[PDB]
Amino acid sequence: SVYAWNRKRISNCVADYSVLYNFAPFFTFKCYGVSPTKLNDLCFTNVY
Amino acid sequence: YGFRPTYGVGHQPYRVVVLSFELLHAPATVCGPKKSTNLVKNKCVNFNF
Amino acid sequence: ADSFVIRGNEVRQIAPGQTGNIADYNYKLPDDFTGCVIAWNSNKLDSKV
Ligand SMILES: *[C@@H]1O[C@H](CO)[C@@H](O)[C@H](O)[C@H]1NC(C)=O
Repeated sequence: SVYAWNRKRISNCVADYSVLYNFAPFFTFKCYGVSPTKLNDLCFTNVY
Repeated sequence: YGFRPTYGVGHQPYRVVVLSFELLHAPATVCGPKKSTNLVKNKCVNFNF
Repeated sequence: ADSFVIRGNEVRQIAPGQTGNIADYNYKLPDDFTGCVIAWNSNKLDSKV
């Protein structure tokens, strides 16, 4: 629900952001920050 | 790819045509609509070459 | 004019900055580029059985 969201922790794993377009297509991706194609370039301490 | 005309919306195809223009270079071939005007040679104008 | 078919997820990824499965392995648009692209829906006319 929009008032009680789940804050899932993603850590200690290799994240391949290329294979994302199959799970749920027709997105926006609205990247306020790191570029759409630049996730698979740098490390992230915590992803939520 | 390939599917029946109803599918999971995101795979629905798109027809993309580009138009890569280019300038400078040779004398022009594409010009668009013409409103060409005769020439003067000794006075100031608002030219369009 | 270059025309092709590409489904629904790289219409805004055809920009010069964005890269991936299409810009590296298909129609690649250079880093600097003047021109405009045109795309329309193909929900039933280019979907077939
Ligand atoms: C979601 O899980 C179901 C099985 O419960 C599977 O058939 C489907 O392909 C999955 N969708 C994905 C991975 O996008």
